[PDB]
Amino acid sequence: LLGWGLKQAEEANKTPDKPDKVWRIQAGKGFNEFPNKEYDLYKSLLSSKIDGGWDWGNAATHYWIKGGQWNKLEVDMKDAVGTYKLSGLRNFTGGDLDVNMQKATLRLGQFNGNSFTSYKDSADRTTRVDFNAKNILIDNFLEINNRVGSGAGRKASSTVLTLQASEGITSSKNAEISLYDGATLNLASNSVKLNGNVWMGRLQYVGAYLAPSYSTINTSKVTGEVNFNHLTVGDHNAAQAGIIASNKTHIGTLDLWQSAGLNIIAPPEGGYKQKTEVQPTQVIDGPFAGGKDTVVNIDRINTKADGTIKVGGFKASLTTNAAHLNIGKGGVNLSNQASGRTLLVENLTGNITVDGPLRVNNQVGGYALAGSSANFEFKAGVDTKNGTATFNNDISLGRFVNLKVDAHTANFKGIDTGNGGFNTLDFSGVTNKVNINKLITASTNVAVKNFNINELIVKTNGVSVGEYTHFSEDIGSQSRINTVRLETGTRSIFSGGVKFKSGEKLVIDEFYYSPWNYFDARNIKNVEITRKFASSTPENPWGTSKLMFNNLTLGQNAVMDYSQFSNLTIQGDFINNQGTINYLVRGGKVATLNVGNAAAMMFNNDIDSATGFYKPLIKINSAQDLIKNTEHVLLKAKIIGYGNVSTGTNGISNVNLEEQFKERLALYNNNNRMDTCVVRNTDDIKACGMAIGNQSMVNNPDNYKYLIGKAWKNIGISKTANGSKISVYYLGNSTPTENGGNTTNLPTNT
Repeated sequence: LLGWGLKQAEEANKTPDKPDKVWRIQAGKGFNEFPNKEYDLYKSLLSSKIDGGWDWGNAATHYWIKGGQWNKLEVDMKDAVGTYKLSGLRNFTGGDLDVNMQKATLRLGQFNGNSFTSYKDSADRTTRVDFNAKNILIDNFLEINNRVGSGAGRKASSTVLTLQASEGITSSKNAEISLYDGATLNLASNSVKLNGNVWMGRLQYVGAYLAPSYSTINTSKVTGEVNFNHLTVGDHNAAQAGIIASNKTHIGTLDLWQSAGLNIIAPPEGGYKQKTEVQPTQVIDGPFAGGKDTVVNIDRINTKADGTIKVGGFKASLTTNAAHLNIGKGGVNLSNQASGRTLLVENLTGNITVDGPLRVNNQVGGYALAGSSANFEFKAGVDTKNGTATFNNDISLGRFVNLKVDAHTANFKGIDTGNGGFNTLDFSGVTNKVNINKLITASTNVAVKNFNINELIVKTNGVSVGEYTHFSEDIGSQSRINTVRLETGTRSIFSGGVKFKSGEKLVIDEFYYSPWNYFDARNIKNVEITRKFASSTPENPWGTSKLMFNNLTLGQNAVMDYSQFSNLTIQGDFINNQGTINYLVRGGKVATLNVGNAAAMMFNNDIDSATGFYKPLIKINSAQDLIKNTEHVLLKAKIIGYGNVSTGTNGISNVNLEEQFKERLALYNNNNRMDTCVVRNTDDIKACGMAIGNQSMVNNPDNYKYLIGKAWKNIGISKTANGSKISVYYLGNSTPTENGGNTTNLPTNT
């Protein structure tokens, strides 16, 4: 119940023991003159002062030093040369070796393993087994603080094993190091490279599923290259392992258990370092911050998961204070039983950089059942609050999976929740930015306070109801979406859709319509559109599209393609800047634009080189089937406040603003304008006569000289520009007179 940080800081600063009968052995002649001999260390040297035996009560074998388990043994070689091996010292209870072997290769396994254990006396002693070899070469299994026989008899207290090579501590492929509830392991070589299954935390007794089971591997002294290969924490219990690393730790596959933790600790910035009886000072450390150049390179994180069904999950977790935490191309697996398993890749004072696909039950899609909420969870820079959580690989989420990221800046490359649904894609802990690249949703519960998702596909979700993309908190004022693209829904019913809850502005740049999917824009008051705004099928749409807004404001050059197939509902002040709304008829009818409150429209002298005239402010294409002598409602309004960037038009003047509004509108037919016809040469007279349907100018283009440097309105088309209505009165496609009227000049603002 203490947790690992208390237990390690309590086991770190201890006096070794008080041993009586400190035996001493010095290797004399014979050893220091054969550099290749391949000795044996127990039988030729150590067996003088270590006796075997049997423990009455659960034995296989038994070992101690001499006269009980409270007797220190030194071995002082310091010049012996060869290769030594232990090869079978099993269930050593003993206490306080230190085999001192400079220039002597060791080998802790040959055809048989080793073990180093203590016994729970009334003194609760450790064993402090040390080695000081040149190479070590584990080469078969070694278990630290094991069970001696089977359960009964005397119990096992903590222990410490120290390995202190000066050239490397390697391991064979089948050499399973496995250290248990009290066990630690100090390494002090350079270039530790354990190629075998290191196993921190393991069932010490056969049924004790509720043991605490701490463990520690302290590779702090390693001046070289720490390199594990297959770390495996926890076995059917809630183990809390820990590694005190040395600011570069490449490990291979990591296999957490359901409820097993891990505390990889980087070094600090500058590196490490009757009668009243006063105990010595117990220095104890809280969670500090690693140095600048601390890296922890895990390359795969699996999770082994079977067993019970608890009221929650079990929350596998790992915790790091390094300045970086890279996760390699293997990605993240998560095995999921009936309840919802949970992973916490937490980083206290650093970053997180995942470079692999998030799997669950070892595939990329990875469905789950209803209660089984497979919950990924990432924490980048909790205690310094300036840590990014970059995902450089395209993640994909299936069904009942819930990513959440609580970082400073959560970059992404693409999130695809469109397959499964029911995804609580939380980001509420993110301080400012969430830079998603491409989001695909079906029924999601996105919670972002500030983002720029610069591409957004919104899928539908079949035929079910009550499921929709749902932004569940305040969008704020700095948000942005550079592309929304809805896709076509299902037949005759709104299954999918998007709705918001709060926020005030959302600078959308591009959009597409879709039949039977709704972009509900609840409670946001400045839904901005900056460029092109059309349908996903721009040639021939169909169906219904509830674009249930509450306000919008449209900037420069943003073409709209308003149709009868998208009831674009506005409850606020539709503010139109220099943006050309286009129309289409679909049977001669004109869909009105229902402004709720006010339609302020502000423009300028948008003179171009394409025409020489003002840019076409409102376009109505294909008005051939437009019903003549009939009011066509173009937009319902309440306040039309027109203006320019100055008081008067064409520079500065005192011209009223409502009359030139009929000049900039357009009625587009025969790939030309039936409203007016601004002419600068003789060739456009052909297309102009084809637009007005008159051959009287076609065969004789230069016969008419009222149109060079001039313009003319076709009379018989009337447009209202009063304070509350803009309408269409198509009543005549008249032939323009020569010198009678209905003619204007060029704008000429160049």
